[PDB]
Amino acid sequence: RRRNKMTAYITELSDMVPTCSPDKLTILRMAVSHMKSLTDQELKHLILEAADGFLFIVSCETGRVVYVSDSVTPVLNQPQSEWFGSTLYDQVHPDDVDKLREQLSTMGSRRSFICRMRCGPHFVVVHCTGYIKAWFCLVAIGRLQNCTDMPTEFISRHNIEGIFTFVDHRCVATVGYQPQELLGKNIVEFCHPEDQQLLRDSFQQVVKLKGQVLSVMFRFRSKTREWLWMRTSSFTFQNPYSDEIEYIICTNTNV
Amino acid sequence: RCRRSKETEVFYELAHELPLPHSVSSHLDKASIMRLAISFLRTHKLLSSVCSMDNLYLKALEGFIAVVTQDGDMIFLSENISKFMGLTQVELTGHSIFDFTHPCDHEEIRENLTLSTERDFFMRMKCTVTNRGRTVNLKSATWKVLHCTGQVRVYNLSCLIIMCEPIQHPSHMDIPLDSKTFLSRHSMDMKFTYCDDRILELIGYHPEELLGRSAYEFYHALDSENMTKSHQNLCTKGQVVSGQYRMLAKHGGYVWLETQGTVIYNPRNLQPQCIMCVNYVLSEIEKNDVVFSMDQTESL
Ligand SMILES: O=S1(=O)N=C(Nc2ccccc2N2CCCC2)c2c(F)cccc21
Repeated sequence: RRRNKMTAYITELSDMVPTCSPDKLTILRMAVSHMKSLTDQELKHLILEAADGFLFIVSCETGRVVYVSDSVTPVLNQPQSEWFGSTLYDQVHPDDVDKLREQLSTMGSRRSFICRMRCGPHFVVVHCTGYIKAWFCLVAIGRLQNCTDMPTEFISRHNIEGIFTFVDHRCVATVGYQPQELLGKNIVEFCHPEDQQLLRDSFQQVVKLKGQVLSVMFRFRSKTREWLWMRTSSFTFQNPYSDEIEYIICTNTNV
Repeated sequence: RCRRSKETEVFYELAHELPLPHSVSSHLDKASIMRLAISFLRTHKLLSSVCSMDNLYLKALEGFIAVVTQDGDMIFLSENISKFMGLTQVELTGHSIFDFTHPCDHEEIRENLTLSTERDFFMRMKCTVTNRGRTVNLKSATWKVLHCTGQVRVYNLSCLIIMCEPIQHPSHMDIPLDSKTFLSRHSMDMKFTYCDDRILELIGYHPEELLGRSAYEFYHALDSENMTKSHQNLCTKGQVVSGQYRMLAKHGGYVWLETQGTVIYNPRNLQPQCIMCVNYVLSEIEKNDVVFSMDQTESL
């Protein structure tokens, strides 16, 4: 087994080094000569490729940066001059300055924190790892890694009865109700009586058919007291550990 | 006969010409030297395809960089990998990722090595270092969960260039924590059993009232796809880092959270005891005029 893999390794090294691409022992001295014809600067490119991050060394006290890698421009669309010559407190979300003070406070101790940085007002979430190196400075790489409510539909969560236990803001545009008006009440209360039974049937089925998505339509009573036709597609959500029925997840869509 | 002494000296020269410390390179195996040279210059090929102060980038990293091939060959691992995984760079470079990862994740790894180009997953890799720094042997290795984030590349044929970060155990933490971070304890179904006092000044919840409540009722539903997966991963790997989600605040609105869940075990019966979550509050209360759940409406 050893001989075959050794020969395959020599062949790989020959197929890899193209300047004798066929003797044997000379391949090794050739490989050393082709290796001496060449690993430091490319680690930054590897970090930028995998993690989409940039290095920066920042003064621990004043927050003024003392160095910033060029990769700040790929990451945050920000010129190197915009970062060099300023403090991190200016390059971060205002509500994020306090945390920064706790992270920049003071020692080769590590540092790991998340913060919203300004990019080229638009803020982006940046995960910063690094360590404290006296120069006191913090040398750290920071990397980059739905919000629909803040409108044809809105999603809601219900208990088994139908009581709104959660509603996203889109309701205020679809049915016209404030979330407080729907929460705490059963969905059948907002149904035209001629449809109520049908609705209830679905709520008995989505529980009886656990994990399957059913869809029923009914005339929702809107804030303007209109009978707005609506297609609710709902399913039962289950706790991945104990399979515990957690709530019925409905998606009420104006139709 | 003398060719052997010439062969040993050229192997020694090859080991020394690899960018490595002179000690570990000088004292190495011949097949290992072959592996390392092949992997180094194949990684150089990939790096020329990509590009077309080392201690700073390496130590300012809560993880190690690994480029694996489409076949699963780990053609390069950053030098600091040992610091996190115990296994040194020399011990793993050139070998298959499948030979040092949990088999139950292999398919997932297999699914991520193929072929959008962004990849973000969790994998259980072999580790021989402990929380004391004492490195042990492969016969007694433990599974360490690594969050791998990176990109797949068609270098001329594929390469998963990922950054793999461990998820720190809540009991052993050498990194400081800010006032915007709080702890929580959960049963294995993610129901609250304990949470910090900081949640009061951060999210408004009294730490006692959250007890026994399912955490599935306290996050904005628009993040469920993440949460579920996280929980599932937390149940299949013992560790996970959530994405950035919204936890509904006390009196309306939500706060942005990223939490690292780790399943812990009672050491006397070795059964899953509970899940410890280190929750990083990423913002103030947003949309505090918009209540979403009954827990906010009942709270006036
Ligand atoms: O907003 S929460 O009530 N939902 C949480 N977690 C949660 C809920 C449902 C499914 C998965 C999770 N996970 C997030 C990553 C680990 C598991 C949670 C928390 F882990 C800590 C504090 C507050 C909250």
